[PDB]
Amino acid sequence: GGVIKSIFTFVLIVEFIIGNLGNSFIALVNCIDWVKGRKISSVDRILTALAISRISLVWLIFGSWCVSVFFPALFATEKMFRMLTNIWTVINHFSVWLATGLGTFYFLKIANFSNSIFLYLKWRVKKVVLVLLLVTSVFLFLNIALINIHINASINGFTRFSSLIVLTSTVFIFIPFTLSLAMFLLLIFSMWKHRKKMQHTVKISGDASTKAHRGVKSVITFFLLYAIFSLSFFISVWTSERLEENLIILSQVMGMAYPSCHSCVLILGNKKLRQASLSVLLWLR
Amino acid sequence: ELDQLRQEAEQLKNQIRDARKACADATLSQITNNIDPVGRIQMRTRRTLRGHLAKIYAMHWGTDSRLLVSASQDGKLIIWDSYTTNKVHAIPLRSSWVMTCAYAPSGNYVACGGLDNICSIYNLKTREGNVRVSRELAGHTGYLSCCRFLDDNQIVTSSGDTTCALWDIETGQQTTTFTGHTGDVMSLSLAPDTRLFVSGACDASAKLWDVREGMCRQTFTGHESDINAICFFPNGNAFATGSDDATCRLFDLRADQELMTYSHDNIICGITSVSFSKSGRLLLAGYDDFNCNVWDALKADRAGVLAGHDNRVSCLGVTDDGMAVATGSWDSFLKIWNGSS
Amino acid sequence: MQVQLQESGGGLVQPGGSLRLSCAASGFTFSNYKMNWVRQAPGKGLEWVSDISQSGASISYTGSVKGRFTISRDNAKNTLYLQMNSLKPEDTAVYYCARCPAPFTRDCFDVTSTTYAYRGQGTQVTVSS
Amino acid sequence: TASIAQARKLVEQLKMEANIDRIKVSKAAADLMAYCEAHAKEDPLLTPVPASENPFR
Amino acid sequence: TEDQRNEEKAQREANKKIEKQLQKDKQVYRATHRLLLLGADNSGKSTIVKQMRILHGGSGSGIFETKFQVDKVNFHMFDVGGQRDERRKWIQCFNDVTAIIFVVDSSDYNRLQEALNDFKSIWNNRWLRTISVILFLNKQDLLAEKVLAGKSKIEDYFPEFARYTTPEDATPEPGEDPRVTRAKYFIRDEFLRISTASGDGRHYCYPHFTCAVDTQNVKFVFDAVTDIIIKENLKDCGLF
Ligand SMILES: CC(C)CCC[C@@H](C)[C@H]1CC[C@H]2[C@@H]3CC=C4C[C@@H](O)CC[C@]4(C)[C@H]3CC[C@]12C
Ligand SMILES: COc1cccc2c1cc([N+](=O)[O-])c1c(C(=O)O)cc3c(c12)OCO3
Ligand SMILES: COc1cccc2c1cc([N+](=O)[O-])c1c(C(=O)O)cc3c(c12)OCO3
Repeated sequence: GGVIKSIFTFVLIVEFIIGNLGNSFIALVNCIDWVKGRKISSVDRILTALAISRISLVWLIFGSWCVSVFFPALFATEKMFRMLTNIWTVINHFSVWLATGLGTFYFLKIANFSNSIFLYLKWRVKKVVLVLLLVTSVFLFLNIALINIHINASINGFTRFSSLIVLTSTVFIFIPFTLSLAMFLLLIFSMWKHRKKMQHTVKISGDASTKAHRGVKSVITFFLLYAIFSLSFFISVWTSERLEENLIILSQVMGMAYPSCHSCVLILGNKKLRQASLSVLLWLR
Repeated sequence: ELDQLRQEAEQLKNQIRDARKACADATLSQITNNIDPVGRIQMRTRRTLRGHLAKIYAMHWGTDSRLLVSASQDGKLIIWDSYTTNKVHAIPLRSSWVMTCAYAPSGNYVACGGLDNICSIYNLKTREGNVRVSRELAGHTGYLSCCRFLDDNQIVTSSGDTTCALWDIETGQQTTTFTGHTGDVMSLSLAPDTRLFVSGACDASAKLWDVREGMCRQTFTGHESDINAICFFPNGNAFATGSDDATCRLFDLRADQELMTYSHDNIICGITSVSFSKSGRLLLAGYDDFNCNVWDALKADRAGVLAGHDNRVSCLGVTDDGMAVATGSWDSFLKIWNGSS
Repeated sequence: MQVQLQESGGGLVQPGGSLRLSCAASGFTFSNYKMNWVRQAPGKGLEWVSDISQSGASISYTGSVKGRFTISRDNAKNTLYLQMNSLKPEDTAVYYCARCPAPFTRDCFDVTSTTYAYRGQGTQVTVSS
Repeated sequence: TASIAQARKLVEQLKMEANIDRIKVSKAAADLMAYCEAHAKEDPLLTPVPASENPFR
Repeated sequence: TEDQRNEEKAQREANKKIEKQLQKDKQVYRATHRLLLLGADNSGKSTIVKQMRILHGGSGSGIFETKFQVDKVNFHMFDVGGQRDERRKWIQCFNDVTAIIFVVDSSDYNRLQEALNDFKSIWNNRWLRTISVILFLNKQDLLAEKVLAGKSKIEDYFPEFARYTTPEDATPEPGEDPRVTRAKYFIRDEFLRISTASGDGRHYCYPHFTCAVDTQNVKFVFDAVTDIIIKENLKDCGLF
């Protein structure tokens, strides 16, 4: 009871910290490059948007935890609860679908498929990602409607209800995540086919290929870890009818896991961000 | 007797050097010591002209200071209305490799040329619609680096075959061929009185040719690398040469020697394009460091920096009224720069 | 002033001998120009032989002069030196020193061209017995 | 005989260039001074034109 | 006024037509790849242009351009043969080309050092630091015919061949002597030492020994171009 709660609180503090450094690092580096008149690619624009959305999510979750501990009164007003849930759903929807849009950018520019549809979408990457967000606005609306329906039903008649809304939002985050994972797998398949073709054609390697392979391994590791952790969380909420009295802290840590870990992966993957991280590490020493 | 001719050449070169030294009573920096400094001049990008696909290699302003013709490596000549940033004509080019463009002073014909060895003259104000290739001039055994219209009928073209030429459009044949350059002739400028023109080559030299007579009057040396930008003083008695030694140099016709050298230790990139403002006080030089530098001409102070181009600024031109300066880079962008009071 | 590169040295030398070719350059900052040595055999074209960078750190040669010849670059005297050890009859050629086009660059092309502005008149080295 | 003709052309051009009237650097520098000063007021890049008259506002 | 309003409307209409044409031209331009053929006169670069001009169609005055469609992917190959031997000033017209196919004679041993120097110059240009070179070591048949026949051992030039062993990677063709492999891969290793001992992560050199079969050469060009496109997409996505 107390021990697990304290452990989750410490994990939440660590997630706050790493999310802050990571996302502030992305935003600060890109803003530094912008104000200094440097190159501003589309990928760093999406990185800025993602970092800002993620830092907003991290602030929201930590404010939720602050309300639940240092001032545990507004947390049960039956109105602040709904307000917080709705703001979280909107911001998280924007952030997760922006991450999937970054995935679509990567897939539509890096992958080399011969299918006519892939080429047709390949030349309109900005249009494709904008249409993706504008369409998935329907998912946002239906998720808001379902969360509101559940909260109204509970208020009319909350741990089981909180579990059910946890599950609903988890599904609405799993859909974009599963699309992003499938797209990453398709990109890796394109990588493997192209490497087979060039091995038949004979080609040399280099250090940049090694760095790219390290980045791919990092992304695979993060995807697998998040998939198993989130599936575990879903199973724990659905199956453990013990109601998991400390479900709120577990929900907060699961919600904040993505904006911190994925920001770290993005830092380690982007070449500009990696160079900035190396420069900062050198400057520290 | 080849050795005798070489000895005579050395003796004559030494005599010319002695005459230049005698004529060098003072240095331009000494006379311009009392001039009030031009001050920090900071002009902004009034209009960005987008629409080109590949890099922009050369642009020329029309005499009205409103329409400007731009050549891109994708095979496009775009005539932009600078005032309303609207494209008037977008001529497709037979050979995509274009390194020169010219606007006729009459505002009727547009010239282009490049790796195709051919100067293509396009009639804009045709009897019917569309823009068509009025003429194609062939005879240069090298890449056309700069072409300029004297009148509506005569065009002077400098090519990479170490040769400039004067072409009659109606005849289609060279009238006077200017030979004497050892390296490729890269940039070519005409005097305000279209009687003499000075051409800069890759042999670290510039030469002042007489259009009608066809003889090289004077040869100006002093650069350590390729003179790849030439521009007459508005007076017509001086010119400015930008080289790959990261130096601009103000040569003078009457004294037949350098007047002053604009260079700085920070800049190590070559100069791409050189243009004198209307008063001749400002030398706007395009550089490979993705930005242009505005030097004072009488002094040597770096008055300003026209930062704002991602790639090298390939072309630079001031309007005949001096109201704006168009800098076109390799990032498929031309930017018009104007000063704010 | 004018870009000038006057070469000195070179003459009838018995096979297996040694000879110093000194190219004195005037009219430009010698320090920041990669400099090459190029020879022209009779009845043949121009062949690049050696090159030395601005500071003198990078020196490269062809196969035929890999160990025999050496290149020195005296910046104080604005001179280039080609030391020629164990001369062979295959080296009978007109030798030129070439200041390659641009300063602060090592990517310079027209050093072996038929006509080239920044190339000396050269000295004729004959290794006839 | 190509070298002979090239050298003859070079020396003829140099002879044409040598006997050319040359003015002192001071006088021609003063001419450039006068041109820069007289036309300084009408240069829009040096002295910016008011936005009322500037067509690139 | 009314006349001015009509004139501005006409100007905007012409601008809109120009923009539509420019969008179509942009689609075509991004659908075509630029290949610049560079090499010595003894190298058979013109043979290459003619070989793929009459194999998938082509355009047909200086530059000998050609355009074809290999599995719906458009290619725009071109050779600049109408210019002089000075090339420091017009080579700059080819900084945005997809690739530079450098054809090397690789069978004379006299101009091979000239070829290596040209390769160094191309590799090191500031305007060609971002351009990958598809190296086509042509005249392999002549290389073999001379290597087996002896006559002129390659060791006379390039003395390092005395202390060179066949790379452990290797890929000998079915019927081939070890000496042919050693000479072939020695020339290729000289070119790759020139390539790798310079800027990396911006451009790569793709070696290919030209065979009598045309389809293999076209396939290698297509595959190298695909690799270049993928790598530049990686670079623009910041994953490199
Ligand atoms: C597993 C992945 C998808 C992350 C899921 C995070 C979701 C399930 C989290 C993040 C924010 C959380 C909410 C934050 C605050 C409150 C108010 C409280 O009175 C009831 C729980 C409730 C309403 C939480 C429910 C679960 C929640 C919506
Ligand atoms: C070194 O990082 C990467 C290298 C190569 C691909 C990807 C990637 C990093 C990520 N990512 O952001 O973690 C993705 C994502 C995503 O997770 O959005 C989705 C994808 C991806 C990648 O390839 C196509 O689909
Ligand atoms: C269709 O080919 C691909 C599709 C998707 C990705 C890649 C890829 C081809 C290659 N490649 O060049 O073989 C790479 C490389 C490399 O090997 O350089 C490194 C990478 C890659 C890819 O994704 C991130 O890290």
